[PDB]
Amino acid sequence: GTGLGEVDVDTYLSNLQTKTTLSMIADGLERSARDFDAFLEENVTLEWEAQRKRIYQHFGIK
Amino acid sequence: IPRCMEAMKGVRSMLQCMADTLDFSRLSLVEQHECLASILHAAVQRHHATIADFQDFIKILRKWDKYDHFLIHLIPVLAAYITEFGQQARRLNDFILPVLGAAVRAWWIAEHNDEEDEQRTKQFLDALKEFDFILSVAADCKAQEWQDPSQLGARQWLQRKIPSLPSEPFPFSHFLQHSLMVHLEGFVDATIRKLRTEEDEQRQLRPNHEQDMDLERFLIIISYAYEGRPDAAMSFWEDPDSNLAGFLQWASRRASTPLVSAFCEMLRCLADNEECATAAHNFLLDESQSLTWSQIFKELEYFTTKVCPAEIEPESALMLECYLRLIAKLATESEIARKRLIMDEDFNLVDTILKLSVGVIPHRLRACIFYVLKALMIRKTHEELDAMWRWVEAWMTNPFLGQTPGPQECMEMMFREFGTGFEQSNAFIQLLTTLLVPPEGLNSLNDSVPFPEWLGSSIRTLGIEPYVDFVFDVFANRTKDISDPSQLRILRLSCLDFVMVCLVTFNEDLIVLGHESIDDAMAATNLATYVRLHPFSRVMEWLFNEKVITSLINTIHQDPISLGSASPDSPLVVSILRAIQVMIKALELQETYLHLVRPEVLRYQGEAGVRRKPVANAAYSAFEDGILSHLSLVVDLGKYCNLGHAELTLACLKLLEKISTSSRILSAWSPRNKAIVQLERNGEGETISASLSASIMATLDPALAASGENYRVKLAILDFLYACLRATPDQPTIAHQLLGFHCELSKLGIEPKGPFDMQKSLFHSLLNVLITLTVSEEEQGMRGYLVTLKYRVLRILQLLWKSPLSASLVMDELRATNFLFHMLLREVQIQPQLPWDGQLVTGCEFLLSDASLAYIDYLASRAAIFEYIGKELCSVSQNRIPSIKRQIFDALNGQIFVDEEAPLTIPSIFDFFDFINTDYKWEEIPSPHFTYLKDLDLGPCIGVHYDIRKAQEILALKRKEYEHSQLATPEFLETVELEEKVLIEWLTVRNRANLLLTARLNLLQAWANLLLVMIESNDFKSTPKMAFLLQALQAILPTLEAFSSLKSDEAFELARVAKVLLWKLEQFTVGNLIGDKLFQLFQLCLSAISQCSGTPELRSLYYSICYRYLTAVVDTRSVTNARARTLKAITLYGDRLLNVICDDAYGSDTTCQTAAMILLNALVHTSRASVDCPIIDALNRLNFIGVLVDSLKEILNEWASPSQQYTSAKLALLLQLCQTRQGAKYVLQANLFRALEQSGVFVVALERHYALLVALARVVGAAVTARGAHNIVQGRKFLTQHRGLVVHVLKKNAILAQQALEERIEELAEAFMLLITATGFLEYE
Repeated sequence: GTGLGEVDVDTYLSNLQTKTTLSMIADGLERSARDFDAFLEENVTLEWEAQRKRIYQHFGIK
Repeated sequence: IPRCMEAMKGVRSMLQCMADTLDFSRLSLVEQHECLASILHAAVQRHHATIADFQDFIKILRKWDKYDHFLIHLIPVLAAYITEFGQQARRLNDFILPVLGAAVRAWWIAEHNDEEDEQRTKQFLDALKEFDFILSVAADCKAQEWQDPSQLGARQWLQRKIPSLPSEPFPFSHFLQHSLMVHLEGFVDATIRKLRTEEDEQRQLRPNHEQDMDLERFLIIISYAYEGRPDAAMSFWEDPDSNLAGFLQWASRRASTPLVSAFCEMLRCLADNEECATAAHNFLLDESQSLTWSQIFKELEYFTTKVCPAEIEPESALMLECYLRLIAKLATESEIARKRLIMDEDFNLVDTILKLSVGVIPHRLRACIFYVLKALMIRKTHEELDAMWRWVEAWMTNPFLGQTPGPQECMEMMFREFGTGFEQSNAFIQLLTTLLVPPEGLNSLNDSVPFPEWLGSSIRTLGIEPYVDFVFDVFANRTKDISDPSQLRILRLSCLDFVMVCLVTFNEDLIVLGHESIDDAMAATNLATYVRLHPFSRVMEWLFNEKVITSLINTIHQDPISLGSASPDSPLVVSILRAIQVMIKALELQETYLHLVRPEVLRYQGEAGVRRKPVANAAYSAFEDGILSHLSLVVDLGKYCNLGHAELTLACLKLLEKISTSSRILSAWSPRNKAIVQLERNGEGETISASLSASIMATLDPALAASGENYRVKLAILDFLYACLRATPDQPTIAHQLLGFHCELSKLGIEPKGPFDMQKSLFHSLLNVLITLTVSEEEQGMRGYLVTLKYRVLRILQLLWKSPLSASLVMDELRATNFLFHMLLREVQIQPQLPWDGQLVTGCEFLLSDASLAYIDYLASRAAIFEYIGKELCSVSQNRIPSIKRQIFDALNGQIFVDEEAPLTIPSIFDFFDFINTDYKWEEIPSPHFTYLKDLDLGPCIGVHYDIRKAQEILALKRKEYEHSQLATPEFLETVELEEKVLIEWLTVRNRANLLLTARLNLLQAWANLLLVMIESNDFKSTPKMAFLLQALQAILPTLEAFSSLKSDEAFELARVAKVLLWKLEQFTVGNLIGDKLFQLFQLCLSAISQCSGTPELRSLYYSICYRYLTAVVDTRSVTNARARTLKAITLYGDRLLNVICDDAYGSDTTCQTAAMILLNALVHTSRASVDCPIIDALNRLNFIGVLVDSLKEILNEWASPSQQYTSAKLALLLQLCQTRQGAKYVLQANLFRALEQSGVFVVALERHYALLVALARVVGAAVTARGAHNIVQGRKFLTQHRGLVVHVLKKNAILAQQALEERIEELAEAFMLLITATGFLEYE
């Protein structure tokens, strides 16, 4: 208990529990974003990738 | 033989030249000489002694000059020579300080024996004229160092021309005393009509010149000889016609005052057993007249009238003293004698001796009367108790200046005269003590008041308080007048014994019961009557008086060398022991007294108006306040622990425990610190630490294990240390000092070169015994006492290294000593077949045997060990990366590489995980029938932890209560006894069951934390890591799946270790068994969630487990089969599981609802990956989507914050639902747009706000594009009603935080563009 970072075993493994929970939160967010990205990639790749952007490039002020 | 003579002569020459380390040398050499004399008379008793060695020995005696112990050592040798030899006999007869020679002549004449007989008589009387030596030897040889007050002066009134032996303390051997008394028995038998006639006629003719008083000396020789030996004294009572019975009939015919005194002393010594006492009692009954009880009581009456100048002659006073001593002996020894004497009016013992006591008589005669009364009341009945108390009342109240003296003045006179002298004081106080001993027995229910209640009503004498006040006034004020230390110690012993007999009979259970929740329940008339009349009320008051406290600590504080060198049974030790015991009992019953007794007494005395002198010190609000002033007490106790007296050591240790635990004393001593500096005054703090260390490393006796003096002292020391450390743990105390730590102001260090710094202190002694003890014996596995001992030591160490002050040092020293490796080495693993003191576990039925405690203790031991390991590993890992982690991990795997050739094998940590075998079913125990006493209350008794003492007292008093009513007493009683035993049996079982469960949970928490620290803090590679986690799963899973139904506390620990294990994630076999175990876990988690088990936190862990098992494991024929069986398992439970998860969402717990939201998201995702979804249909039926859309309202209020991530998961679930057709439909059906419009929702903070808008826009877009043209109108209205915002974003999109924000803007622009084109807002223009 003299090197920087030394903390009680209680704090050490409780911070572990919190770390695992936060990693779960981030993992779920990441995969959700990617799974969604894959959904619209399926829907858009089938046709009109550039036409869909151009039509509103024009409708509103470019 | 001659070599022995030479050795003895050498020893004597050495001891004589040395006198002209040293004391111990003199003692050892005199002991050697006594052993040599013992061996010499042992040989002479055998046929080896020759004819010449006899002459040589008699020649050495002829040459002997000084009366010394060495001479006494040779008396058995001479007696054996004379017995063997005494033609050879005649020659040796003729062959035979001067008094020695005379005694030798007399001995031979008695052992070997008309002209011859005349010569024998002539020379025998010549030797006698010149017994005094024989008597002086018999007395000096057997001389106990402590004087018995009951027989003072007895056998010590004859003129002794012999010179007193020197002052050297050479104590004779017990066996040598026995041998000499055997030889004197033979001499008496050999010797057994001219002496009596000569001496008595010489007395009458010339009484002024007393001379030739040898027959009395002979009787005292008989007394000393047959003393203590009733088996040998039976020769006087075995046969009536024998010569010994004839001698007794002859010596008792005539009554010459000195001869009668000697004869009564002889009887007192002979009648030493119940049979010998009954025989003597019968002799004096006579049912040529011998001395009978009639004559004795006649003379008692005669002298009684004489005293009331008119003062008894010294010889007559001695005669009376011998009479009363013989009375006391025959009364204590025999029941028949006491019963006959106490109330056979013809004798009228009590009345006559009381009258004699009133008159003017010596201190000793009055003391003898008191001792006779004590003997009459040693055993008694409540009827005899009342009778004796009535007679004492009449004798104290009534046995001139004005008209008359009152009765209370009479009692004050009686009390003031007594206590001035030592003998009167001791005898009277011991009589009082004996009277306050209930006839039933000291330790019993003790409902009654020890004395008759009416002792006070008459003449307003306040019951017994006068007698208690007298004893205390003697103990304090009038004991100052005593000078001889031995008498002072005996008197203080008697006083403290009186105080103890008072404080014992006070049953506090009755008082606490009556106060919390009367007439007939207890044998006493009323509860308040028992409270006030009992001496306890008064005794406690005294114990608060300063003089009493001073006298106590004066009794305790004595000379240490004289104390240690004294006998354990001598008053010097017993007095200190009783003083300590009085202090302990005061500290115990203080709480009862101050709150439940003192108020009642102060209220009754005000109501009744009566009053008495208040002796308690008004400044002392608590017993402690009186002893904390002078600190020297703690030093004395610690030093006395070193004297090797078991009882005294234990008492001192318990008193130290209570002195240090109390709030008052600790508050007064340490606001540097008094107790420590006091132990440091003359360097005592170290010598008692050393003594305690040697005490806790003393050997043990396997046969005497639980009841072992060394073992009990060990437990006492450990209990003292633990109790002192538990109270005030974060500050230095007595225990910390005694262990070896250097105590600075609120800081602990180690003084260099001291005991601790060199591994010699008490702490290292604890470690040594802890690592070297072999807990499990081979024959009977797991001996309980060693288990308990290990627990005591481990909990001491645990409290030590838990506190922050001690932590650092204790942990460092434990690491330096390889403590862990030794512990893991000697820790046996539990198995079902392992017998605990010869008893298998066999489920709940094992808790009742004391071995149960051992099991519990061992669990605690295990827990403590594991806790250290965890800390150690963690503390090793964080500060640096030494090579110790490798050793720790190897030892946890069953290998220690301290020895390089072969690493010893230990059960692996997972093999150690055997304490949980749920087959026992400890928790579920049956409840008894209780046909009788069906609803006997257990309120005073008290998770639920009963106090069996109060329960048992309830049972006892309820049995008495029921007995009094008299309803089926003779027959139905046996069933009541059975009921009582069944009840207390079940209570103990319930207490131990609850304690075992607590220990098991605590051990499991320790084990789970240990494994958790291992998992994170490790340096494994992948290949060993996978197999390591497989072992972990193999260990924890069978429990977590089978026990999920039982309880929750353990399930939480096992569930979270499983969670972290799964989250921190040849090769095929390992990975397959892992996936197999992971599927087992998934199924058990599903089964637990479907049954709404445990608290929301355990369900959050389950949800985290299930979420990752679906996100990573399942998500290629193997993958398809895994997904198929996973969906099968989910569908098996179906609606219930989804119902519980949806209920958990939007709930009280913060993380449970978040985990449930994320789990539902993963569920629907994995069900889609398998055009609709059944999980989404179920959610729609359970109204989860409805309430979810509703919660979308007021979303601005909710939105790193926990609520922020919960909303993030909530919106992610909404998005994943709106992806599909029917999902988006069910979402849209429940007025989604209205919900989000009512919400009014339309660098890092801006990034989070844009992320919320992105999530919402994505939900809207997915829902619109999913179903079709039924909601495109809603999308057009949403874009037109919130236009400009879309323009703002699309114009904007066309360092780290800035890149994140710009990406979020790009995503929001993409979302609005997607919604626009999918809805066709261009077509509307």
